Amino acid sequence: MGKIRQGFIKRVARELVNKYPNEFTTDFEHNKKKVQELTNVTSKKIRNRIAGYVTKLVRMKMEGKIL
Amino acid sequence: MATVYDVPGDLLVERVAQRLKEIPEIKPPEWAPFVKTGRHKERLPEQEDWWYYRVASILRRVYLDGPVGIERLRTYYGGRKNRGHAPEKFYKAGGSIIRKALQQLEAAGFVEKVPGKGRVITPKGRSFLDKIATELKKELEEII
Amino acid sequence: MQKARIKIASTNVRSLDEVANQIKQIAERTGVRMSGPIPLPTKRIRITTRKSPDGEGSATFDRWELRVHKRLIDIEADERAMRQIMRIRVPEDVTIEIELIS
Amino acid sequence: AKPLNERFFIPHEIKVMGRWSTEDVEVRDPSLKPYINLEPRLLPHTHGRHAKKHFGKANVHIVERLINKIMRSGGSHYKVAGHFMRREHRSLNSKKVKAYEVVKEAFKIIEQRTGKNPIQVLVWAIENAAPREDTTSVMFGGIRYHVAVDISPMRRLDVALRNIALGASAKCYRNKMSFAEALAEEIILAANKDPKSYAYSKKLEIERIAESSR
Amino acid sequence: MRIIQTTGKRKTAIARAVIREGKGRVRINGKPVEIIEPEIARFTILEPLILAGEEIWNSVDIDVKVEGGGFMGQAEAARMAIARALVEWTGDMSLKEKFMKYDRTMLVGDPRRTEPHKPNRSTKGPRAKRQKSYR
Amino acid sequence: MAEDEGYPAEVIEIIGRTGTTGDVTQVKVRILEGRDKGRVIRRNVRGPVRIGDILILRETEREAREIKSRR
Amino acid sequence: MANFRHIVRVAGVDLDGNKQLRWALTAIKGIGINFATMVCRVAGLDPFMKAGYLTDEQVKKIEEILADPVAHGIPRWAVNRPKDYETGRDLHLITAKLDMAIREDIMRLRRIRAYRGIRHELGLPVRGQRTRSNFRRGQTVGVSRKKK
RNA sequence: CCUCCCGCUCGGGAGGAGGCACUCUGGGGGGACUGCCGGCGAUAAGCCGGAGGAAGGGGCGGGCGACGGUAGGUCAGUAUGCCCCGAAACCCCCGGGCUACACGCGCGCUACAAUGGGCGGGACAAUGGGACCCGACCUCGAAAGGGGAAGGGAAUCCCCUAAACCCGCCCUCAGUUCGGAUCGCGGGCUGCAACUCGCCCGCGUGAAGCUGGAAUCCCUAGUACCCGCGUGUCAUCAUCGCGCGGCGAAUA
Repeated sequence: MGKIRQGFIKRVARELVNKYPNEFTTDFEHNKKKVQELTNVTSKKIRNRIAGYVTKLVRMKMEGKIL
Repeated sequence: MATVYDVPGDLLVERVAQRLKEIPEIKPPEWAPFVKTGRHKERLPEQEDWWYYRVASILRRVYLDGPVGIERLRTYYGGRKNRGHAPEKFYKAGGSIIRKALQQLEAAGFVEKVPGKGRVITPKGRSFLDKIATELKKELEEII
Repeated sequence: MQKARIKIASTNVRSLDEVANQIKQIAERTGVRMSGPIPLPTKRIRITTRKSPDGEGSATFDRWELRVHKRLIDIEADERAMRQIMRIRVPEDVTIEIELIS
Repeated sequence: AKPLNERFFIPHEIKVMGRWSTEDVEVRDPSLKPYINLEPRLLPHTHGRHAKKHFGKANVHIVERLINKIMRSGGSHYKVAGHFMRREHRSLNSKKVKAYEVVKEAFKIIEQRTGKNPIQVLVWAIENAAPREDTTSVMFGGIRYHVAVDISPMRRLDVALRNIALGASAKCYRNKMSFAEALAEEIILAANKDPKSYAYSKKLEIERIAESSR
Repeated sequence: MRIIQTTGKRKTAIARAVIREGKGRVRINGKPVEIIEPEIARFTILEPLILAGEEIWNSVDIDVKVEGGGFMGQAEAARMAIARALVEWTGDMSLKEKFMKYDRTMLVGDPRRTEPHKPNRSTKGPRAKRQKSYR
Repeated sequence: MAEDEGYPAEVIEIIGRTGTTGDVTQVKVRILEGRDKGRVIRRNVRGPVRIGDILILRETEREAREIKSRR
Repeated sequence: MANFRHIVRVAGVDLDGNKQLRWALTAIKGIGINFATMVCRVAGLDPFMKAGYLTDEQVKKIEEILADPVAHGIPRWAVNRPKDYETGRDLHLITAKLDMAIREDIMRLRRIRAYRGIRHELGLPVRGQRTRSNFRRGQTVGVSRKKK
């Protein structure tokens, strides 16, 4: 029916680009290696998402407006 | 250059069923088509072919299998019986056409009972077939 | 020597693998030749049940799993080299069968 | 049985159901060209799953479309070689498997009389069995109209094939018209636009009632 | 010669195929391609073998064993694997892209196979409810 | 048959939906036939119709329409 | 062929059609479709041909395989009634013997005062269970044996 | 390498050595995240379209159901407040009743034939269940079943045959060779015992029904539609309940 990423997923990717912004990239797997080591892996599927948002949060930080 | 493996089962069965009339060791006993037949038949047919197909299968099946039993060949045919409005179910054939058939093959030397408890082919049952399939597989390339 | 089969099953996943791994580690080094811990099937058991005690309206129906898993181990060691390896603690709740033939 | 194997040497090469070359016909109208799988190849059964996408049902082999709107009528009851049926209907209370035979024998019975590639008589029967205009009892703004609605090439095909497949089962009804026949004598006469096709009698009436109302 | 072992799986007919060089052998579960009774699902198996050519069909021995319930099921597992058996053989993108443009049932299986029968509210089939008439 | 006049019209834009049954989808169409050429008509098109589909118009004098709207 | 007729008379004066020999005897009450093909064998005819292609000589071979079938062959479960009313070994049933033998045994029970005979008079199956609402909307089974 | 068959001597097939490749089994790991590309949108959220790819934009199917309410349902599963019974509304027993029917309805099965029936042949599964229990195989019996007896407390044995399929043959649209109610008889099987009230097998019997008004239900894809298959409970009543795979869509 409809798609929207959860707020736990956005709380987490937002502060993870806040503390260590420069240890993140515009590759998917690398951030995904880093997210693994910083905050818990309650599972595998969520660990791809947070990582999916962090990549978009590095694309927007170049632009000038990041929400 | 042929096995029972190389010939379709529609052309193999009237060539072995004839070769069961011709040889002429296996034959119809009178009691077996009359009324000692397999489950229920919409009509009972007065055929030699009827006897010669129920056996022409039996030499192909013991080829494939090892210990092929009576309870296996009764249940291997495919066919049902009514209960009523309750839907039909799966039942087995007449053991009379299967327990005289293996024994008409056993006197012919085509089948033999092994010492492990079962039913296997002899060389004479195995050669009777490979010759009849060498004739069938040869004809299947001639005919467009 | 005497070829022994350790046939080891368990009702849960975590309990069966730790014993299978530990059995292949301690036996490895002594007077034992050991063939690897082979997994056979899960005879998953389905109990398929009516929830509601009224049997009324729509009744939602529980699916049940009992999964029992079986590792198997051949080993060439004595009856004395066998008990040394059967020392291990073992989860509750892990059946260990022993056939002995030469 | 030997002709049957010639029917296995011949589809190979490439041809539908054993001996109908898929090049014999062309789609002359540029309307029914992307909506029809005349051009692609060999077997209908395919199981290529459709309706997957927006038009995941246009790429369906014309004959496969035929088979399952020819398979349609079907409840509950039980079929097997036993005593045993009906359960597979006057239109497959059951499978596309014993359906595909009917359409094959109907391609055989429509080839026997006309003598053309039957895929030139059926594709000539699904551009004529479709009405060009339809009235929907459409109300918009709370105001009840019965209106000019023109038909889309996809919803054309469907009304063509379905009305062909609806007409035959009124005739096959406890009658010598076998669907292999009753379909083969519907497909010739829907190709022709004849006054004997229960499928070209609704085509017309649906345009003619819809012209009055406009 | 060579041995290139492949697989082909559609609706749980798993085809075990082997492609070695020889003389035009077509083996299915031990029997030649001739033993099958439906003409129809044969032609399906035959589709790829002409799209490439009889040239490569004659020069190579294909034995497959399709352990799958369906008659068309067996055929379909045979259609996907021959096509993959012939794309590994020659190696080129010409024979692969020529298959994909024709149909994706030569080189993709499914993403799905079957669904369970739901518990349901006392009736028969996964997706069905008891009939109502209490209004 | 005799033709009538087949007045081919290819749709240019799909404005929204009409019918209470919902059934009509109003599509704006551009004409490519030997008589008029170019005419912009807003016709009641049913069934699945994409952008760039072809629709044989039966009568050339039509244009039924009721409009609004997304916010 | 063996001399075309459309009506030859078999089993007394009751009529043999032009449908097929195996279906023409089924009608003659007492001979069915399995018992018709048991008397085609002993007599020596082709079973699948039309009825009425019979000389006079074939019509006599059937009437003596009927009077006593247990003399010619016909197994003692493949004959019509085996072990009759506790003292006949085997017999034959035909339109007159079948009609009488079944009404006799029913005449026997009503005098006996059983729960089978009065259960064939009120209007009911005896062992088929439900009389609860079946034969529904005024309807009826017709019990035994013929509404055509 | 070795035993068997066949042969046009080219070559096809089985067995055992041999080999863990493959299928598979069950434990772990990666892969999909609007990541990228275009368009719509406040450059945000999000929606649409595209490429690569086994798979895509809740991937897909389940479990997972808040505070409460209908004084919904069950004290006749258990737990339990209150009341009532005390040779009894206790207790034991045999037999009968729940399976009575002029009828009404609900939920379903089977069905009105040529997309068919007989007969034969051939190619195919999966979940599961199996010790007074599954029963190889051999024998007798027309069969239901009986006698003997291997293996098996289980990836190693058994139920087991799938069914739909297709090919050839016979048959040639009638209330019928449809359909199987009803009735006579012969016969097995479990239990003390199947008349009331079991199922099957054989012969005879052969009913209504030849596509159904008003009205109305179910469901959106490997789904429906369709075909068989298993299990529960369990001697025995299954046209039921739960669950499996085979064929495989319409419309949205």
